[PDB]
Amino acid sequence: SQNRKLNVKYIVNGGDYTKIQNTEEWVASTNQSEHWRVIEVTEVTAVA
Amino acid sequence: FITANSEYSESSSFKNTETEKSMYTSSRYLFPQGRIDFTTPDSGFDDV
Repeated sequence: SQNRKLNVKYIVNGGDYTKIQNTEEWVASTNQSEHWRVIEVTEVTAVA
Repeated sequence: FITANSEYSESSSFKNTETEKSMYTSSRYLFPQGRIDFTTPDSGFDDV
């Protein structure tokens, strides 16, 4: 008996998202302002 | 004055192999752009 399971997941948040499968090109695109996104939130205030 | 002889040799053999293989691959590329909302009259908002 034999079993094999493979699971691969890529996530992109900011940068050129069309370069998600090409790490080098995404790293090259990280300096473009038009693709900058919120990557974490360190303060949240209740709307009330 | 007499001699007699007899021999009987019998043999049986059996082999049975069963093989089952299964493979499945699932790929999903999800590239969102955002969300668009329409306003329902029950919301009470002026843009409806």
